[PDB]
Amino acid sequence: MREIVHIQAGQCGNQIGAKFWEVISDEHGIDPTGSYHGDSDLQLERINVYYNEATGNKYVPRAILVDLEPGTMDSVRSGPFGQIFRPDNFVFGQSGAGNNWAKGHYTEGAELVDSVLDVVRKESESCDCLQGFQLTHSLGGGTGSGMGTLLISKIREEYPDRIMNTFSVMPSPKVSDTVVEPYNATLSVHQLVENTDETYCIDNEALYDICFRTLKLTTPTYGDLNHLVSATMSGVTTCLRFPGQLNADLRKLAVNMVPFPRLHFFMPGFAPLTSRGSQQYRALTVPELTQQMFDSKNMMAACDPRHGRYLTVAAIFRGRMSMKEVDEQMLNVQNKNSSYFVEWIPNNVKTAVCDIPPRGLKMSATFIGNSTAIQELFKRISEQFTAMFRRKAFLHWYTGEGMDEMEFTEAESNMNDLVSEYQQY
Amino acid sequence: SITVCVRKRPISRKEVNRKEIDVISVPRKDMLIVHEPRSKVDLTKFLENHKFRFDYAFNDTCDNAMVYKYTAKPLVKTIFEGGMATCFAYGQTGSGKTHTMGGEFNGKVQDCKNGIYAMAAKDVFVTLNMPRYRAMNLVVSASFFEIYSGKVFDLLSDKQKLRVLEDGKQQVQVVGLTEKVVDGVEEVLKLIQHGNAARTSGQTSANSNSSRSHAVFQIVLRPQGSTKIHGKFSFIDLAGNERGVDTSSADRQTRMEGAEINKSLLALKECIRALGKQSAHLPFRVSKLTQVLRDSFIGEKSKTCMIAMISPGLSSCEHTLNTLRYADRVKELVVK
Ligand SMILES: Nc1ncnc2c1ncn2[C@@H]1O[C@H](COP(=O)(O)OP(=O)(O)NP(=O)(O)O)[C@@H](O)[C@H]1O
Ligand SMILES: Nc1nc2c(ncn2[C@@H]2O[C@H](COP(=O)(O)OP(=O)(O)O)[C@@H](O)[C@H]2O)c(=O)[nH]1
Ligand SMILES: [Mg+2]
Repeated sequence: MREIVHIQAGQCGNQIGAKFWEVISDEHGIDPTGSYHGDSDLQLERINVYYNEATGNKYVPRAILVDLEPGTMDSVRSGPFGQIFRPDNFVFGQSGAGNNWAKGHYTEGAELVDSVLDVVRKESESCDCLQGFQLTHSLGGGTGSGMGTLLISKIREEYPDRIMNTFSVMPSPKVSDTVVEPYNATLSVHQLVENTDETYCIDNEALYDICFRTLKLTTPTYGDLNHLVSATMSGVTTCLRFPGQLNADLRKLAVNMVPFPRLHFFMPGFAPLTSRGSQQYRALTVPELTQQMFDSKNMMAACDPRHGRYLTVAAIFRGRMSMKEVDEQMLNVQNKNSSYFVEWIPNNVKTAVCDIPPRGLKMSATFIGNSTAIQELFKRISEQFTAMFRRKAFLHWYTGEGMDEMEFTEAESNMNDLVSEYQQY
Repeated sequence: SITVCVRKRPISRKEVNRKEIDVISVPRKDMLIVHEPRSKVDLTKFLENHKFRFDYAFNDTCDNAMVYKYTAKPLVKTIFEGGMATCFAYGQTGSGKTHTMGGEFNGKVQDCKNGIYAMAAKDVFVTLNMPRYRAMNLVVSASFFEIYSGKVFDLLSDKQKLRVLEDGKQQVQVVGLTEKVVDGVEEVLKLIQHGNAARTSGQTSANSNSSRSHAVFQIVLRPQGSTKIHGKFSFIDLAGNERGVDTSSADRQTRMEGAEINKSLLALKECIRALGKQSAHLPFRVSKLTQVLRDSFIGEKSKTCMIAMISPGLSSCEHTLNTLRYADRVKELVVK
């Protein structure tokens, strides 16, 4: 009825899909060996959303996990997050494309989609209503941006009636591998924007700027930043198995968050902002985190919310708390700041309270915003791309790999049109 | 006082099978443009145009009589004034050199009715029969060399090895060459047909009669009963540099003559530029081919006519710019 087939690819897709499962298996309280040990019926009726069925409180958690190089496939099968899922979804490749978007899309990456699409054709006929396709990948890599963007088109031309969202990861100059990728970026955005519905804009330019200043983690790893992004991805999908006053299914989330005919890159906020297990924090009071959702710093996308006029401000609350104070503290913003949220929607969505607390936080929150502050994550990519391109530098890594020189020009001009589309004030 | 002409040759049948692109255009009477494909640093290919201006330029549809009429035909009213005159055939190998000089390549045979040797030896005799010049009572005699492995051979006699000596008046004299006395034009065609049958040439599939030696044909104009020399017309068919892709089946014998063709032309390339600047010691005695060609450059009564031969295609664009640049340097020469 309300079934979800999940898919992910790439190193960043696989270094968060393990982090995605460990958070939701402790907020729902799921045993990592395959079983379940919980108490509430809030966490028990909704077991058919992601998961299959088997006897003895066991199942197979279906999510297509694929990359060509076998070093990543052997790194997400070690721990208790390894034996949780189906071994027949072990879909790997022969030769990993070395951060080449071209080999992951046309020459080599367009070979083993038939070993991926055959898995999706069997996880579709077993369900009864498929209510989405989710995707986690990096926007500037190899098969994470090559194969992960191609598998959208192979399913969208076969299941066009399904709302598709992608958990996007913009790259950054500070945390960087295969140092130059505005070529890998805008080729991965151009086929994304033309083929998706919802797009969560996560960048490593803001996930490193917070840790340099607020959390004081000056030199972290990917896994320290994988912890930050895996806390929001449970704060988003808590409106899928924990119902409330805002029954906020993904198709209903699609209609309630997309004003203009083209998709836009969502800029989520966060709860009070620490790492795992860190003390020295106050009680998570409701009127305090209103300033922590509308902060100019607490954003999961490096932007400027003081200038970006709000369009959709749907923020999901989690934890047993007072319903009266939630309704009052939101009215200290639109009734005082007419430029931050502006006049497009009468009675815009501003709350959805969940009672089940996350694993480690009591009375937390999850801000999900969308505004014209996402100009600056289009101008900083394009200015780093137009310096790459008006001298035709590093052009020969794609032209000998079955590409076209003038496909850059559309994907350049498609991004410049987005910025001029955002000055609708 | 050297006239320079150029002749683009047409494209063969085998070069159409390998899909060869023609880059040499002769749009006007005395111009030529080389279309050179070049790529920039960012793999953006562009095209260069190398203009040239000569005394006369030949198309690819011109026949050997038209090439004759503008090169060696004006030089017959010079040999009957006391001077001497030569003509070269300078270019890449396979570029139609012995097709112009020797004759039209009729497969297994050599149709010597064409060529510059026969058409001028005919035109000496018509000039000799005019009543203005019949009064001098001259005797036309013909000789015919071969320069192989740096040494001079002979082709009228079968294999007479020849020496290159010098008179006290600074005049090179090959001695002792065979100098038969020519009766008429039916006699001089018997020399050339017998001459080309004995010229040393390789045997392969691409160029089954490729030149392997620098053949020199002379027509000596002598007064009767004096044993002086009143005029000479010395033809020169070269062998042509070959260093592009000549790696087919070359044994120790093939590159023995192979590196000696290229050695003889570098000596010829240097004497052009040494005559270009002034007062330098003109290296005429490096190769014996340059010692024969001494009287062509610094002759006080010498009127030469170099015919620069050009292969048309794309793969020979490198040799083409090499060959055309020397002929422009040959044109810009003032000896005395
Ligand atoms: N103007 C022309 N028209 C038609 N065919 C030509 C022309 N010039 C040359 N050829 C042909 O080109 C082929 C090779 O010509 P050739 O005269 O041997 O070149 P080459 O430079 O003298 N090679 P080599 O003898 O070693 O110097 C022969 O089949 C000729 O008939
Ligand atoms: N934030 C974050 N970014 C990552 C992670 N892993 C990879 N990336 C980004 O993804 C890019 C590399 O893409 P990758 O998946 O390795 O390419 P592929 O393996 O050839 O498909 C780098 O620029 C990183 O910025 C991760 O765990 N966290
Ligand atoms: Mg020849």
